Amino acid sequence: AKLETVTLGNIGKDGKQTLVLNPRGVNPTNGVASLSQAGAVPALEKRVTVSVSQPSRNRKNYKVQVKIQNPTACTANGSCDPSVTRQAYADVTFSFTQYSTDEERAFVRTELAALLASPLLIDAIDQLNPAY
Amino acid sequence: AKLETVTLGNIGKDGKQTLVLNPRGVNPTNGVASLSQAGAVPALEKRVTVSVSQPSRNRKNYKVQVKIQNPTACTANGSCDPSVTRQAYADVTFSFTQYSTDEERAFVRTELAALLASPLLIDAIDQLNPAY
Amino acid sequence: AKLETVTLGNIGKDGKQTLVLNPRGVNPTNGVASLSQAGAVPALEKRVTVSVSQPSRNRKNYKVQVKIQNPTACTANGSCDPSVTRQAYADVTFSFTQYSTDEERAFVRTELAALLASPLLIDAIDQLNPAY
Amino acid sequence: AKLETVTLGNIGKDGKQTLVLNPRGVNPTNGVASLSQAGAVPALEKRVTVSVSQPSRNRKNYKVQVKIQNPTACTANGSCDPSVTRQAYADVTFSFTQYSTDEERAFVRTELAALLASPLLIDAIDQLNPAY
Amino acid sequence: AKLETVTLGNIGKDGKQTLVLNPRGVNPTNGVASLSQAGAVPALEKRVTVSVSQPSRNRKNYKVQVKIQNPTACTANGSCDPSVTRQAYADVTFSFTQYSTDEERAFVRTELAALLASPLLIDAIDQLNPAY
Amino acid sequence: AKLETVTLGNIGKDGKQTLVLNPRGVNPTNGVASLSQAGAVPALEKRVTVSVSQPSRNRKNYKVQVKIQNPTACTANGSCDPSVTRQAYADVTFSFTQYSTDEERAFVRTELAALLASPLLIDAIDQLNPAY
Amino acid sequence: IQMTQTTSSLSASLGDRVTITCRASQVISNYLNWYQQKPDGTVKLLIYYTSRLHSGVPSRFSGSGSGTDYSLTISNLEQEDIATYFCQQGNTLPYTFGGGTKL
Amino acid sequence: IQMTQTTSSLSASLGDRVTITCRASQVISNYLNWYQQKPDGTVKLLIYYTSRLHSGVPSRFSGSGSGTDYSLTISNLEQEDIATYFCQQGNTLPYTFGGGTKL
Amino acid sequence: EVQLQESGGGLVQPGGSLSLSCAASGFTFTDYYMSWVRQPPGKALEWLGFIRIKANSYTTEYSASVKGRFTISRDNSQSILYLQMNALRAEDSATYYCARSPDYYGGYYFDYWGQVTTL
Repeated sequence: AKLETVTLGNIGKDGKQTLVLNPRGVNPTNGVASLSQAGAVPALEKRVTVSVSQPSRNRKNYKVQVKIQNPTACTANGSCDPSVTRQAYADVTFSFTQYSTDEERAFVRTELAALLASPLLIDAIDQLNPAY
Repeated sequence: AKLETVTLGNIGKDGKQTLVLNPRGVNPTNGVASLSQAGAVPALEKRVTVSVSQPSRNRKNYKVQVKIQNPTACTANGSCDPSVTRQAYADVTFSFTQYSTDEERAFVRTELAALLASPLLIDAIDQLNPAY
Repeated sequence: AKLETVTLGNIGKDGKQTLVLNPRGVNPTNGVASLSQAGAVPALEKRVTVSVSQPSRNRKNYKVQVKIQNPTACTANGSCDPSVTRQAYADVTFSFTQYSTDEERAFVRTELAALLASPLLIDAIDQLNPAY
Repeated sequence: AKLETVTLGNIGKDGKQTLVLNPRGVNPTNGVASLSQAGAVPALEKRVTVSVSQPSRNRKNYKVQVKIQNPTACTANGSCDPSVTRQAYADVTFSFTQYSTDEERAFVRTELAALLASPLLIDAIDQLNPAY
Repeated sequence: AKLETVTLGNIGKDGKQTLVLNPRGVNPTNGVASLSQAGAVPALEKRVTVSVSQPSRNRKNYKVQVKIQNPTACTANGSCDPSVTRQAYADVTFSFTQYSTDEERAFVRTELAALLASPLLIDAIDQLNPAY
Repeated sequence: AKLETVTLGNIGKDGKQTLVLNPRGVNPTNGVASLSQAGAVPALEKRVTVSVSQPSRNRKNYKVQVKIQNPTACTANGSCDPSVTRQAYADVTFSFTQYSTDEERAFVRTELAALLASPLLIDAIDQLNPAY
Repeated sequence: IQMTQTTSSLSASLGDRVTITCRASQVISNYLNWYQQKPDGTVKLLIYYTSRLHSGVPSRFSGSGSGTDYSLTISNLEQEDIATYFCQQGNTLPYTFGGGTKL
Repeated sequence: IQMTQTTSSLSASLGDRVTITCRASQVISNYLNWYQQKPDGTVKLLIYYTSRLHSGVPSRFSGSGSGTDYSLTISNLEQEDIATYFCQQGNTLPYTFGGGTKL
Repeated sequence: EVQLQESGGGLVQPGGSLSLSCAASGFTFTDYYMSWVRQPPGKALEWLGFIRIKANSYTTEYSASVKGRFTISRDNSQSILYLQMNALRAEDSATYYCARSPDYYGGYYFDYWGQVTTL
């Protein structure tokens, strides 16, 4: 996987907004690739981190983990720089054994992306009311 | 919303598979709504569990949580009925505040759904290659 | 150099087999570049991992290290998918100083590569007979 | 395996130098066969040691181990005998279980000897720079 | 971005010498990347290190840092190995805040790069004359 | 050389903004020279300082040093004077010995000036991406 | 959900493509459908996920739009393509239908 | 890597074997290739690991050499073996080609 | 029995653009790298760039002479290459060769060749 620019069209509630993300390199302590918002100022931009973890003597199986965060900026009065008011998170962790095939993991990925567009999840996430 | 049957077409690696899920009810003791695949043996079912928690005096945030479990089965040597060889998991969680509008939450949902089709996560999930 | 696909023809005991290896990336946490064989299940892959470490304040030497892992698989009685029966390992390490010219290092590399075709190591490795 | 003279032609960086190695007998404490450089003076020659180890109650599987070392001599001033300045090492350890066949171990040997001539290893060992 | 081979052209007082730097991998403990020149005897190589503070949600100050060093060799009268007589160093540091923009950082970069090719600094570094 | 008006041309991300720096005289206590931009309100000016260790007969190490700083203004909601929100700094240091030559110092200078216009550093400073 | 339709009568009958729009009160996230009621009485399904045709549609019909404003285009109109068209949302459990535009 | 070729024009046209050499600036560790460009325009691969032929070569062509100096011999030359010959290295990622010797 | 058929063609004045192709029916196309080789009249041949495989057009590399100017693309329909170019007739007068790129121990050579266009 080559870290490139990621363009996401037709996202948001109305299906009109886009999002262009630029790579920010891997973190050599923990191997987590990062991506941020085009434009920016740092500590006010939308971040996407992706890591992939290999089994060792501590953990038996593979683990793919995605953590995305994005803040809300409020321009205060008498100030020249906006501040972060609240933040919204999401983080997916996939766990797969060492004998899983390609079709299975593509099925889990595609099942999750298809479930994030069902009215069960549209009504669980946008409005915060569970299934009755 | 209301628990209905969720079909999911154009699923898989090629996009010519389907997955239908039938309601199984909402657990009273922890508030977890369930969907599952039709089958006799309970251990061989593909199941999706969703739950949104509200801020008590300990956590202060809204927490939406989805889980996906896929087992695989095989008929081994000297055995008649199949048994679960291995599992494939997925676990999404969203954390929001008490002042978050629905545009922020729908943006996070559709951003994650558009990331799960980008070639960065296709190569990071299906092929198990870190971003390099 | 740069991680490319490495084909290796005229391999094996007779010299009519090939082995292609695809890049898998460089690990950030320990600096280990990887090559592997194309396949769905991760446990059934032939994999080659190479890493060169530089002198810190504890070791003082340059250390090149190659590892080769080959598993073998079989479909046992009463089972459907194969599983790893046993492993075959190989582990080379080179240790050099800060003043070693490239002729010394290329001499050690081509000396080891010419020893691995001599009949002494053919009878010591393939037939498991000590030198007597 | 009969310990004989081992002639290695077309080695080195340019592919012109040769190397003739004479046997030095087995060491009866640990069974390690040895070979040295034709000519010599002792403690200034190029050495190759080869051992083959059998499983016991301490170790479960076979282990073939090769340790080669060669020094660099600098003729000092006012001295009649050269001294050892720096040394270069290499050591391969193969590990095989008790159920491995001939084709598998010949494959590991031939794979390692073929990997020591790829530009990945030519650029990892001669120049000391890893794969990026 | 991912470390690659950087070819710096038109260096020197006359403006015709070049430098070609190869990657040397990222130190995991502090996140410092390295590039170095080809040539035998690794102790006599020219080195460049680069180090950016890792992006976090709560980082108040981002810091970028570059360290050039150049050794000069002397084949001494009465020794085989060349040693390092003296080192030319250069340490460059950049310091930005989290609300800074992209054009401020680009302006500081190109300002320093255009100061280093001005007579005020090619008189003060090449000739060691203070500005009076 | 004597301090004069330095006109730096073709700065900025696009490469069309300029800077014109006027001398501000040499501090007697430490020998640090200053240059600064024209414009009213002297606190909101861009500054460059330069400082060479003074030549002596018994100096073992010569040290050259440059400090750029750039402030940004904010006309706050409810005040007459603009204040300084934030500072962009740059500290460059050079270190040479007494037996070093002119071409070594010129080589280090033009090497740093050619590194600062390379994609490895216009990606790491303008975008704050570490090299991975 | 109230599926309001604006023009209520489409007068074009030859040649160039025609555009028939709908509006939802809320946002319905591409869960919008399209129907065709011939004056014989039969009703046909054309488009179900705002861009996905039914198995007996010759791709003269095509839909687009997102958010609240959805649309349907008919390139190369013919004399068998004159009816009353209804759009309806599949997002929420009441499943209200639209008004109707008569060709 | 600069693949310099010395003689730049080989004048022999009958009988005995001919020797065409190349030189690399660095050492390329037998990763040297050979090519044949006929004046019709087609290009053929002959030798790829300095001694290993392609599947349609009648072994009149044969290569040797190691280090930097490589070579190609043509025993029993014929009238279909007259072209311009190019050598190029496969060791390093720029993959520069050679000058060319015209038969 | 492997040939290269599709050309594209074009005589593009400098400041314009041009896109080319090749047809590589056979040899199980999706397993080999694909390079572009050009020969200026006179001196020697030049190398343009290659593209990798992984059942997907995902990563390509170019030489330093044409970097940011030319783009190549692997269409996996059956066998289609691309050589979309920009600002040609300054020094880009050559004959263009698309070549299949195998290896041996990680060293890239070009076994099958084909002449398609000139510019």
